[PDB]
Amino acid sequence: EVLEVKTGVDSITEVECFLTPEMGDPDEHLRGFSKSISISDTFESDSPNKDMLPCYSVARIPLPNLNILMWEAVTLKTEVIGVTTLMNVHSNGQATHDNGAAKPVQGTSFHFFSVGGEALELQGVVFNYRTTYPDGTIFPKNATVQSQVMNTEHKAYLDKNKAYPVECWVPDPTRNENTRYFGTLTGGENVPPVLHITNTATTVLLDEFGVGPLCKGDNLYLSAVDVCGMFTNRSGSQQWRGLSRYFKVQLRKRRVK
Amino acid sequence: EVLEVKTGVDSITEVECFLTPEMGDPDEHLRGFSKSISISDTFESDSPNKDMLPCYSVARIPLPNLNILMWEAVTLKTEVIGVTTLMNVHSNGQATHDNGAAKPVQGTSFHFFSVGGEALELQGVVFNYRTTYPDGTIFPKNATVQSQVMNTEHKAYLDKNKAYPVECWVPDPTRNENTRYFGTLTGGENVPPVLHITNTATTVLLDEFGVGPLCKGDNLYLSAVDVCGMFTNRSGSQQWRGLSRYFKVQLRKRRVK
Amino acid sequence: VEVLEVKTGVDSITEVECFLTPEMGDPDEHLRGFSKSISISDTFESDSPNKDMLPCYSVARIPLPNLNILMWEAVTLKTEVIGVTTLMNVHSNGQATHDNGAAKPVQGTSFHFFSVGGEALELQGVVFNYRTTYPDGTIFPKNATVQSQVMNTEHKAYLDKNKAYPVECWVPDPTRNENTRYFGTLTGGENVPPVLHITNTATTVLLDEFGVGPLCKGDNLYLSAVDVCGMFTNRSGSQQWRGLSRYFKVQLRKRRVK
Amino acid sequence: VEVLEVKTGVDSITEVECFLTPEMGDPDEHLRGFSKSISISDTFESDSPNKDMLPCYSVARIPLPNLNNILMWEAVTLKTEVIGVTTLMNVHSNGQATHDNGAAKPVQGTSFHFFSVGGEALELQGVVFNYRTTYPDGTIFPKNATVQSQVMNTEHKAYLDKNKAYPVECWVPDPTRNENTRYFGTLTGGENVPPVLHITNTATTVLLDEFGVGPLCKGDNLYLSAVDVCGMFTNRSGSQQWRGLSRYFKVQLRKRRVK
Amino acid sequence: EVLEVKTGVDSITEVECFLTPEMGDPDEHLRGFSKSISISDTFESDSPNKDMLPCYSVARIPLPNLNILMWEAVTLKTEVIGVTTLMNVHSNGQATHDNGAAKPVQGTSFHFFSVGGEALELQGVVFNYRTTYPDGTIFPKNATVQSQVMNTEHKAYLDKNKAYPVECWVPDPTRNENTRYFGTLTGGENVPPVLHITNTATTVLLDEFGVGPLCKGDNLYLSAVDVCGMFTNRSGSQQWRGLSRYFKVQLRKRRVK
Ligand SMILES: [K+]
Ligand SMILES: [K+]
Ligand SMILES: [K+]
Ligand SMILES: [K+]
Ligand SMILES: [K+]
Repeated sequence: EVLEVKTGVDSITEVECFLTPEMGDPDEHLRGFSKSISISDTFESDSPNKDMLPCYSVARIPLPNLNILMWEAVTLKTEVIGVTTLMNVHSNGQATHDNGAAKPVQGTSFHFFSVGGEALELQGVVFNYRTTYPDGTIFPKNATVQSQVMNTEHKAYLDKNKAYPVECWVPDPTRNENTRYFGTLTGGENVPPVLHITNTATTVLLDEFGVGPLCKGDNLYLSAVDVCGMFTNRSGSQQWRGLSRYFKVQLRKRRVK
Repeated sequence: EVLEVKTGVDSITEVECFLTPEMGDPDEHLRGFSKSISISDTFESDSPNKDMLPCYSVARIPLPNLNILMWEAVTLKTEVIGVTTLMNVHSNGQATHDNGAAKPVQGTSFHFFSVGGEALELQGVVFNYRTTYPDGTIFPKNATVQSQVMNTEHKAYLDKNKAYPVECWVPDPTRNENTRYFGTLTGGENVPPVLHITNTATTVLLDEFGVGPLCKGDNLYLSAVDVCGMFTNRSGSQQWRGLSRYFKVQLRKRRVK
Repeated sequence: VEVLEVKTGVDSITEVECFLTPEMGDPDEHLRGFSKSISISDTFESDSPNKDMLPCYSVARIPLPNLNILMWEAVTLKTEVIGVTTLMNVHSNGQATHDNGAAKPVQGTSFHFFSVGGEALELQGVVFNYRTTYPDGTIFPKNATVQSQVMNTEHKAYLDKNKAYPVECWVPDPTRNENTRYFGTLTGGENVPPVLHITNTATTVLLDEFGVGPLCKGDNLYLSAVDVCGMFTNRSGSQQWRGLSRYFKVQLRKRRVK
Repeated sequence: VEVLEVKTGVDSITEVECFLTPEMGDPDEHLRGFSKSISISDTFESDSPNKDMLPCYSVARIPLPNLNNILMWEAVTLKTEVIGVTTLMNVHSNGQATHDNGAAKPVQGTSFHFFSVGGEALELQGVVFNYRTTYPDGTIFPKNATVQSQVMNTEHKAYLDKNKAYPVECWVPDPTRNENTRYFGTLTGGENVPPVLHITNTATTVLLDEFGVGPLCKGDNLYLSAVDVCGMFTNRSGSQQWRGLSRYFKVQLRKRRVK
Repeated sequence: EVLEVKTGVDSITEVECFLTPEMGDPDEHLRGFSKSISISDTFESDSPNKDMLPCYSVARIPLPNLNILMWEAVTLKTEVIGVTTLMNVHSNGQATHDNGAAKPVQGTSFHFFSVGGEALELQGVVFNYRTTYPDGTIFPKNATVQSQVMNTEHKAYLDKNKAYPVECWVPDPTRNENTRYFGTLTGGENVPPVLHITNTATTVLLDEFGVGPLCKGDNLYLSAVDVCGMFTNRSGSQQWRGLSRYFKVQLRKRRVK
């Protein structure tokens, strides 16, 4: 039972932070990148290296202690940080043609963010059920061929940063009543990134009943993926490249029964 | 004669489910994929195997037993499940260029969904009237050259899963008064998938008179196609890849005369 | 004519539902919905396309319930391209995209066009190349000059015959068509992907800025269409236009006029 | 100019309907609507395009019913359309096959679709890709160009006051002027970009500013301007020519009293 | 405390100007272009010359002295100047194919503008932390591998024209309360420019409380980047090409406490 919003100067708070991308970080110089992408010969032999696998980002943000009142998330401003880095087409890249600049970051992207009053709820789905996910990651267990389309056994919480690979988990549309999530997968090997920035855009997080995510235990959960595409090295080897995401959330106190 | 909506706590219900894709499933490891695509050498000799043909998906969901009242479908939330699986560019694929990642799923897609109070009504249309559709599928019978543009003999109901090939049937626009349907064919051999996910988007199913689909015999019909594109293996052979679709439908009791 | 009040009551509304088949050229008994393979002339001077290679506009004249002054006024339209999923047949006599791949799908230049009017669609002729010889059996801009490549006001016609007016040399005349509503999109490029949407939830309102729809002269409704979806490439590389049928549902009401 | 009330009554409205032909260069007696085939200089300093290779702005000055209280015709709405979009379906004439046995490559690549309605000539600012480009006799071009002309040289001010004379590539609408004109344009670059051309008789553009006032026609003349470079046509040899189309305009005007 | 707006003839003013692009200007004939782009052999050896690096544009515009009253920026009209120069495909470019016209300007673009009552606040982010930025530029200092995703040390003000390289700075979303900024990075090596011009479009600069940027010390700050793409010359070498941006801003006097 959601009751009235509290008013007064004391009745609002805001959270501001950024989430770093978790692309794999294959050495001490390659934060924000994955390891070079290799191709297994068969579905059966697919055994991706941990450093080759982008993972979901998550932060649990403690809010001011309330107690029954709960913090309600009302608005979000969000932004991908560092979009102009993609203008570095002069570093270790592959010339597009003789004497040309380096091919820029392009290809498959996944841009995703969520705000909730509890951990994002995940459903596991795998491209290839015979993929062996590596030690150090949290992945769909006991996968069967049905896991390639929908296996309801694969339920998890996004409760650990740099652990849940992007490719084998999505938000669970059968749950997540207390989260708002948004994402876009743009495929193709050459697809161009299109990255917009502005400080004038706000997303309202209220549902159809005028209620936003309610923060259980006075914690706010923010999640993100910003795989921007792949960087191609001079040899032609490709690595995922990601960027950080800014969040600013405005919250208000709501009485509940 | 549609009369008033019933109110009270007892007067609403919801259906939540998913429909798996039916892409052909050529072996025990390839759920969600078709058989590799082969090309006939003439129009006359076109004779696709069943496991090479994506089919429409359908589920008929029983609703709480009534009785006249009928359940009226009012809103829909829907989502393609497992969009991030398309980031697996590391297995059984063909490098985009020397030393690159595997070419991702791309090319022709068809994303389609419908919600109705009875089976989706279909009209048959064929690319090539001399195509021999295989045993175990339901296809336009007695096809003539006119069937390549419009032959009104080809009427059917989507009343069996894993049976009506996508390529030879479409929703019948002369019927379907009691269904709401939505589809997009995106062609081209290289077209990139663009897949959005969110739990914040609702489609209203009411017609211009404020009336949604009315569920005959207390059954709700959900139909879907989500052919995402084709997967290319190292040799260049291509197979369709599909994903499951989530549905959540809100219904209310309506009195009719 | 002064437009006066709309008539009401059960008897005052009617609806037309039909489909228009595409007229792509139909080069043999097996190839309804396709054109003949496209050949390229050596020079502008020698351009002489065969009739079976030229998509034409589709038109249907639909008789309405007899009136009488009352006229039927067309108010709304639902329309849809029929058979969009046929483009998923990439296993039939096509050219593989690469070694061992599926066939190249239908793609490239498309023209999707529809109109609803109370009289024939009015056409203006414009030619890519004024030296093109349009074939016997078509209706085309006559006495074409070099100015016909940009605008020659002599080239006026009515879309009054099916499978006769080639798409490439006629467009709706923007100086006329007061009693028609028309809509079209040319999407060019040899590789451009079709994007075809279907739904039974979309309605176009046909009323002008004064609240008046097309008024059906002689109790006839005119429907016109083109749905050239792109080109099909066969094994040899030869290309043919492929078209699809278009569904129309029009709601009409009786309107009194002076 | 104080803008006062609109006149009403049957006498107080008029309309202009016309078309503007494209001015692509017209290199011979058979090639109206096309430019000469494009050739490329070997250095910036030797860029010297021939007039027939250069698309120019189109303009028409349309006399209105004579009015002279001071009354002026006020342009209120516009309907506009590119004429002949389906000509781009001729892929069977003197073209270059896309692949063995294929149809001809259609018109594609860089396009500029532009139109304006004003109560006086469109005001232009000159900007050049390369300041050492020598524009040819019979065109009007930025004079005394310097290297700063490649980004902004305020000396280069002109009026679009002559048809088939102002090359498209070295002039744009001057955003520091044009108070009495409404203009709209889109440059879509790339050598392979597909034309996307929409036609309909159901679309109207309102020409009123934020104060409810449309272009006011000085001396009872209405100025219409356009460019509709649709892309390039590729001949069998590979040589490329710009192809343009005409533009239809219908403008509704009303009488407005001014002080 | 923002109080009432002043009214009357004297209470408004406007700024109209243009900002030239700062692409590098490698010689006396190449204003608006960068130096040809060269590619470093390794990430470690990336050492771009200043004339190869586009920089942010900025103008500080003095307003009529007020003193408490401040000028408040309310509306913006803006336009890229010279869009039709991209139609010069006859000036030492590289033919698209034998006998063809020159390839036009295409590939990565960044179009950005801002209006504020103080300098644009910047956050440094680098593609490659081992890039050595050149003398004469202002760049992220003490860069570490963390600078590739987010290093909060890299804070700056856009306070000097032709000095802050585009590729290593973005607007800081954690600041800029008194600025409105808007930008789009469109990547890919072949992406077509799409440039719209009109004198009929206005952007409102008021925030959700009805308050525009407030001009501290009676100065208005305008900033821009309009990298349109790369020009490829006959040799295959590629250079950035930029264009100027027009600004017209309307301001009103606002009382504050
Ligand atoms: K494995
Ligand atoms: K057969
Ligand atoms: K001829
Ligand atoms: K010169
Ligand atoms: K270095």
